[PDB]
Amino acid sequence: GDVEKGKKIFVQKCAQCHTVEKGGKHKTGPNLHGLFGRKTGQAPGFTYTDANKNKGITWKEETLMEYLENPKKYIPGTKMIFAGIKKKTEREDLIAYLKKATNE
Ligand code: HEC
Repeated sequence: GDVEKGKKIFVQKCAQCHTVEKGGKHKTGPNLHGLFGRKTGQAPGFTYTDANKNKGITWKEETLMEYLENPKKYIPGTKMIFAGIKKKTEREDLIAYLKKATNE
């Protein structure tokens, strides 16, 4: 749960299409503020695939751990183009960082 290595993974691997700050803007991928604790496909103003919208699960560490590994497998037909973070640590790191930054 190194929030400090998580941030690197985020910038190196998510920042292209995503913003985590409040008031932050939708890029290719939506803004992730208020992520934790909300259903999938909830960011306002963004245009979700119907999959991402109907997944209907709640984001929190458990569902993230699972999604980051093969997003396409977690939400088949998701417009997000991203293979997944294979190693568990990275995924905990990156989850540590999002729990933090999408809530601050
Ligand atoms: C651009 C090519 C992306 C990269 C790199 C990452 N994500 Fe993304 N993300 C992208 C899109 C276009 C979408 C919506 C896709 C759809 O089918 O609707 C998403 C969605 C997410 C979500 C969904 C959450 C929700 O509100 O439903 C999450 C939690 C998410 N993305 C996180 C995430 C992380 C942590 C990434 C880095 C490893 C990452 N994404 C990469 C576009 C792109």
